[PDB]
Amino acid sequence: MPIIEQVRAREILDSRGNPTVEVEVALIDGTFARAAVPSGAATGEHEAVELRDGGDRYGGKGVQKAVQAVLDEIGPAVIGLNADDQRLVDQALVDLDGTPDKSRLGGNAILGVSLAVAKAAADSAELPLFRYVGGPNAHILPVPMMNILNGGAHADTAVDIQEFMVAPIGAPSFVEALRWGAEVYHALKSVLKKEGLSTGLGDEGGFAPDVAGTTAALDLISRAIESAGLRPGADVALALDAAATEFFTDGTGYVFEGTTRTADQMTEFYAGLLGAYPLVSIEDPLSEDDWDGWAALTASIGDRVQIVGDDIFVTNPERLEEGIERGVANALLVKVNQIGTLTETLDAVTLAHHGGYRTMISHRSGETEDTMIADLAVAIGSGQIKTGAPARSERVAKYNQLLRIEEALGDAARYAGDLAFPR
Amino acid sequence: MPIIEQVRAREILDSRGNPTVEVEVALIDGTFARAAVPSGAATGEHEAVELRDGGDRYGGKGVQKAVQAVLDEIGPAVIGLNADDQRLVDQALVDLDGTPDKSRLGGNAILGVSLAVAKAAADSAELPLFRYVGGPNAHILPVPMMNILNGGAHADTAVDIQEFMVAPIGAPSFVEALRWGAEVYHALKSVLKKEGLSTGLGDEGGFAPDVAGTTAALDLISRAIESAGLRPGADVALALDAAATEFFTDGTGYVFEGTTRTADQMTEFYAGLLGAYPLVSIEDPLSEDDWDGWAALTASIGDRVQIVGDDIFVTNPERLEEGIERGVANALLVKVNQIGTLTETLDAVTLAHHGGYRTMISHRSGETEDTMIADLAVAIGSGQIKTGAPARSERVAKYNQLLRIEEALGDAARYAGDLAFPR
Amino acid sequence: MPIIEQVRAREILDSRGNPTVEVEVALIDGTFARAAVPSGAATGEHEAVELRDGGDRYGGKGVQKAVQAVLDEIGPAVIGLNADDQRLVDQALVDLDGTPDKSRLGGNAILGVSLAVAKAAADSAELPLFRYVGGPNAHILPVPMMNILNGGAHADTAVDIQEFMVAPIGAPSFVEALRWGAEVYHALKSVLKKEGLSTGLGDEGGFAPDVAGTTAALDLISRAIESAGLRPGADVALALDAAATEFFTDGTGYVFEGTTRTADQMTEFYAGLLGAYPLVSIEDPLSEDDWDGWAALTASIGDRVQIVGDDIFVTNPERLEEGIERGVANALLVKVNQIGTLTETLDAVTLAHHGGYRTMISHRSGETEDTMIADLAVAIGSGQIKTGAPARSERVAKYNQLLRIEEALGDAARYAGDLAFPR
Amino acid sequence: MPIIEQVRAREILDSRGNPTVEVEVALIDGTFARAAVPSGAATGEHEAVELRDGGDRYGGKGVQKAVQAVLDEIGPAVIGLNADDQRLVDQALVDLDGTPDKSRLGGNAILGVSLAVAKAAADSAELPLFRYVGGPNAHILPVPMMNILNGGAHADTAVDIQEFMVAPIGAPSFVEALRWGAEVYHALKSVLKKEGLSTGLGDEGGFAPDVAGTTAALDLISRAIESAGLRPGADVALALDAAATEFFTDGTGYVFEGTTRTADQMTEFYAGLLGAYPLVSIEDPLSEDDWDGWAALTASIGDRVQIVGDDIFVTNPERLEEGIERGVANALLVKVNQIGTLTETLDAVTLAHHGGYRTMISHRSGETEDTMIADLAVAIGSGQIKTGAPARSERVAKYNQLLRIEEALGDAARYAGDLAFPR
Ligand SMILES: O=C(O)[C@@H](CO)OP(=O)(O)O
Ligand SMILES: O=C(O)[C@@H](CO)OP(=O)(O)O
Ligand SMILES: O=C(O)[C@@H](CO)OP(=O)(O)O
Ligand SMILES: O=C(O)[C@@H](CO)OP(=O)(O)O
Ligand SMILES: [Mg+2]
Ligand SMILES: [Mg+2]
Ligand SMILES: [Mg+2]
Ligand SMILES: [Mg+2]
Repeated sequence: MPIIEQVRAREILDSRGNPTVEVEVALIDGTFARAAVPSGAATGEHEAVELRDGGDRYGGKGVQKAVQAVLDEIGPAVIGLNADDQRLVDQALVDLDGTPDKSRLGGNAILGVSLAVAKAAADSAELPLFRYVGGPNAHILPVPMMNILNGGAHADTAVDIQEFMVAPIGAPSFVEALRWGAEVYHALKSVLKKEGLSTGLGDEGGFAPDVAGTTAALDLISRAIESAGLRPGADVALALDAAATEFFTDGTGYVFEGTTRTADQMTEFYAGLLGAYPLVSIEDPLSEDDWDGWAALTASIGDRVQIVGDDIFVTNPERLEEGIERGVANALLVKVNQIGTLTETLDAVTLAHHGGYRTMISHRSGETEDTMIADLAVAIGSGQIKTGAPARSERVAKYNQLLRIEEALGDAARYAGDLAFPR
Repeated sequence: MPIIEQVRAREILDSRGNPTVEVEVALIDGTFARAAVPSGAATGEHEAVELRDGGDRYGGKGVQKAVQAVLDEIGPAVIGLNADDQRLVDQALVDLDGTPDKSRLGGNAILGVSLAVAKAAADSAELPLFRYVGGPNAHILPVPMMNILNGGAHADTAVDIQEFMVAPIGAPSFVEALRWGAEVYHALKSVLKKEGLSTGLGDEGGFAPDVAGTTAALDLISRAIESAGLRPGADVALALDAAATEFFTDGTGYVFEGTTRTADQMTEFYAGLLGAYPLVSIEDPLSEDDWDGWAALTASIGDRVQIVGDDIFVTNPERLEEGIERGVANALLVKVNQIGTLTETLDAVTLAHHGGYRTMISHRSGETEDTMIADLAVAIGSGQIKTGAPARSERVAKYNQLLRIEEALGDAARYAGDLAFPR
Repeated sequence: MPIIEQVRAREILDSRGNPTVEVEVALIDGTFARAAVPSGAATGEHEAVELRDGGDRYGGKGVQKAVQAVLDEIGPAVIGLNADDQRLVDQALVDLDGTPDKSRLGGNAILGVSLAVAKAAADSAELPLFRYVGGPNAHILPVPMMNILNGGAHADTAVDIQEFMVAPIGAPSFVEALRWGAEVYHALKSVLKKEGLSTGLGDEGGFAPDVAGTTAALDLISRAIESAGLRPGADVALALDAAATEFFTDGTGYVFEGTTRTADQMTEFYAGLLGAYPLVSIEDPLSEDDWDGWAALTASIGDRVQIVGDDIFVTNPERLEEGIERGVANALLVKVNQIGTLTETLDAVTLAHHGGYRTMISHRSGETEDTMIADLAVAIGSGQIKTGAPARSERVAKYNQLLRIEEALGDAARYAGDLAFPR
Repeated sequence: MPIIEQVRAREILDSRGNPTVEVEVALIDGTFARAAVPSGAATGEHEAVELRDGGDRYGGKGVQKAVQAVLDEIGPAVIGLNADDQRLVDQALVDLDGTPDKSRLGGNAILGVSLAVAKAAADSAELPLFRYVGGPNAHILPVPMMNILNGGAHADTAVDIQEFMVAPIGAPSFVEALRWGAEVYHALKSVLKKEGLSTGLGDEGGFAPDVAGTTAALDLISRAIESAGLRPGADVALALDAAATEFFTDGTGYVFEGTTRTADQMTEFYAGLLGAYPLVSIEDPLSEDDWDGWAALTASIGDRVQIVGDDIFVTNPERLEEGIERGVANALLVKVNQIGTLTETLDAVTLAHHGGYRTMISHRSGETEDTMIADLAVAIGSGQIKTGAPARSERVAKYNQLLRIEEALGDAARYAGDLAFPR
């Protein structure tokens, strides 16, 4: 039987070189699964507490504290439970911690176990992770949202918008879809060389040049698309993570490209681009708690584009429900480590999906070699994934895993294609 | 490995005493699963072709024809395939048949194999059917929609509306929820005795008295609710399957309670009841192809009540998509045998769920001892099921299986309760 | 038994976003191993032929050609052989190709199989890859040579020397050793910020600022070491890959920092630094075929520093033997993909090790999520590894795997420390 | 799993008829391995303490004392440990003893367990001992150094030099190599008969005639080579173990063939022979602690011949390191029982091999039916073995095991041939 028999945990380095939690689970039937926990550069206020060691080591960013929680407290608590009772294991961890924000054991320890338990469950079931999580109907390969020009907090550059990504919605398959993104990325490299701009990479592996403004970046991407013999829009669409939390002052407003601006001021600018450019998606265009601004933007342009809530929802059913009720955004960015457990994440997906909202499975600035979200994207049938550029193997590894799932699925597999966005 | 090794099929009797298809699947690892196929009394035009033998036997309702298709054609075609590649097995069956409406091998043969393969997959995975189909997050026990007064085609009575059902939305758990329905049903029995009306059962095990009109029935149910020491609405809500296809004349209109009436005429009457009674759901209030009428009813009262499409969608993504586009209804009645495969069914659920529509897993007038839909309701997290009265074990068996799933889930389990209907 | 039963191969993306070969091997005992093949940005002339597709796809850098070789030719050839007869499998592949430079099937296909077969062997033996390859005595954790400032071909910058790396020789353990490098890297980030220089990353995840000269870079690294509260030399030493092939003109000489210079000219400059800075290692200081220059440099400063042959030996026993005979260099850079097989690599290690030469296991500019070389470094007991910065998970993943091996080894484990370099 | 479950030990007779330690190890997975411990006639001062019983039995040479140590102390200490964690098991034994020279439990008990554990590890891994110890690259069959004329302490004759051996360096394979030695040995038998000299065997199974001097012996061997239709040098080379410890007086000098002589006196004589005869190797030409003499001999003739350290290094990394530093000898004679553990032995090999020194795996005057060193020679890829004459099955058994390894390896196998000695 798949009965949890051993829970070990160790400290490893994420893609930025910062420590994080890796968890290992053994079942009485000799199953061995391993899950590693990502970390965002700038984390939203309402995220689950990341338990850091503090002090001298790794500039206080150590997670030995979180590792001992797993060995000392969680292991003893879940050992004896059944690995395929995810909700019961997840509820035990949540109850063991006993805090709203998972501040006792840490979301990074809690999730470490949540994910490792899920992988062990699927190995023991002799099912690939996407098939076990999403059932036998898991088959929709997602549109890669590939962040090829990096700004905001993932770059030490003076670019305001955090992510500029390409969406090969026109591709007939994932294998072609991934080729297109790759081929556009390499094109952009040459474009940036031609214009004498920087090709040093940011955190998610996009190029980090000191472009003048938002227009200028999108123009360079469009060039790159065309240079790669693809048509902007129909073949390859555009997307943003504005991340307007990281350039919003509590109460005051948004300090954005010279002029400190209102949500309505901003809302006009975003509408402008929908005109100029082939944008299918805009994420965190306004601040985490600027609830008024989002409703107006959503009311204004929601018919015309996909609006993705990241820091406003922090993958939280509580925050998401308020959103749905107030008609804030049409899509949820899904980040396991924001909420802290797999079941809390899927509850969030389920709420969004039942509320007619789309979902986009997301990585963090600090990723590991873990490919968990690759399977999660297909399992939940989101048809959209944001796991960074076609550069840096903490991003690429997910795309490689998506290739494998597509292979495994054979004729069963369908690429979400342009069906991901009605508008 | 879970590789299909043997496919046998035989003819059995459904709950009406009519033959139907039962399928058995063996995997190379010695897994043995069995699935039986239901049949509706009056089937919608756009349903999958049920392959009947014709001739003298069982008044032409034999399925020996369909049984040989399984032995002779399907067995040889799927043997060697992997049981947990549901979509690949389902696609092979669909391609082998090679017709739009599954008229070659018959939906009843095709589905027989589709479901048996799915059950074998789950046994081999050592997972309960709901866990394998819906993943580890399957936990939402559905609200039983219990049809305790039978009219229309399930009764040889002069009652116009086909189904009158009770919805114990107020119950804290499924185990209590099922008790309430049972206790209300037995109360209604005594009420009908008191009023000297009939307690002979219809097809779905509801009482089939010759009540004057629609009002009169709902009044008797309300009595019964109150007599059982429960509060109508808050504890126990009301629901209908109008089945207005079975009393609509192509082009003319709806011959309903004396007066042949327009969709707008009808629409006024339905709105009337929402006022008089605590209705959470109304199903097939207008005809299968009366596309104009549904839009007006949906526009009119859709804010005020759940509108369920049965014969208008026949569990067909094609028909459902047109509905969503034309804003026809807010919920899909899910019937595996209308569409013909498990994967086609789940595609339909997925379309509805992504379009912000609710889903209600449904039985047929002709049911078997099969409890498949009990698991399917929890797997898809619909939170609503219509599997008939708390009488006749072709209905009860599903409720017994729902009790078992609730047990298995323990603290994980949550009863959909009043969360199934916002309004 | 561990008898090769299935060989599958697919095309994936390396860390630059370029396609490469991934191979999967199944044994009759149901073992499943996967190995992925790296690729260097600028490859030495004498490396094994990388079989590229050419044409439009991935700017001609596709490897579908190589994938079919595996499926069509290699699979049929090795299936039936014993996975733990590495030399026999490797010899079969070499003979099947039948060319000096592996130009028929491609080193990238050949090696794909060589490595996958080795991993399957170790799984079947129930041994970690390092234990199976290096026997029960494999225990020496290597000194991480961490390339934290990137120039040459891994950067679109005007820096002449390709790699600037830090060597935490003073650390008591790998776990501390990796912390030091990480902590120094993050320090350098802050230093570069302070000096207003670029922190956009190069191919191996080092910072790619447009530093004036070689001195200036080494000075910034030393700052960073000191800023991290470690002592340059005793705690953290310095190392270079000059990669003088990529700035040498056939017959003419080396175009290096303004002045086109002789091997003797260069040799004086390198000796200068040994004075100024705490350098333990200098790699490819002169050109691949500049055999005369290396002897003089080796004669001149070989007593004073470790000289590492990369492109001069291309992991080739043939090239290495000439070197040993002519007393060219004191160390071999080991790259599996230069030579094409695991056994050819180990022959090369064995020649070097028996000739009193040290060995440094190396990655490529294009790496995958594969951690194979992490195990290989410990198995061969080199005590030195170059797998890039503590940034980008195609580098970090190896360091994470080295942490795991150190854990597994417990008290058995010894960190090579300052014992890696006598001088 | 390969977890040590039982350690039994018993007293057996070596090839001289003296008791020694035999150890048996059982793993929880029902693996059964047996290792027997050799003993040298005259042991170097710096060897590990051989724990002898003393008293009446076997003239005090009993090892019941050592057997009880295994049963009473070591068994309980290592039971529960993992057999393939050699270094951890070896370190436990070393720590349990807790003395520099293994004088508490005895090297003969300690090693008994060290070797038995290693064999059990390899059985459980389902790998031949050479493959498990040396990894998949173990393939180099060693040159047999066959001691066919015995003097010194292995003979009750008046011959000064201890070993006169033949080296079939010219052979194309081990199977031919062993034939040549055998055929030369039988030839020497006939030569000795012709000259009316003795053919009674010494301890290692070489002929023990009372030859006049060192020249006279080498002349008889050369005759024998030629009589066997092989060419001295190119086909069959010559080698000595001078064993100058057993004819050196502390402080005074070496009493050798009439004249008590200086290290420089001796050094001239050895140089003389290199001229007269085809010698590839000379072992313990000077005394164990005569550190000055070895440096001069090594400086003098080290370019011209292989110098093997036996009693000077006693297979001790400590003693070997001093040697390497002082440039004493170019090769290490490897004897497991001198150092006391397999891991301490391999550390010694590793030091020598990384210092550019060759290694020769050696037996003892007192050998058992054990063939362990046959595998060890191939695992460490020494390409040289000294396991005595082609007579007496305590020698021959090793050659028979080398034949089997060569068979197993097939085309993988390479005979070290004349590649063992550059000079
Ligand atoms: O803004 C976001 O969506 C994420 C990137 O996936 O940012 P961070 O990981 O820094 O929280
Ligand atoms: O109208 C319906 O929903 C069904 C009852 O489940 O009717 P029939 O089975 O007769 O098609
Ligand atoms: O020069 C080197 O050693 C390598 C980096 O490991 O370079 P490339 O991978 O580009 O050949
Ligand atoms: O001198 C030696 O090398 C050995 C023989 O292998 O001698 P003894 O076994 O007597 O120590
Ligand atoms: Mg954001
Ligand atoms: Mg109906
Ligand atoms: Mg180089
Ligand atoms: Mg000796």
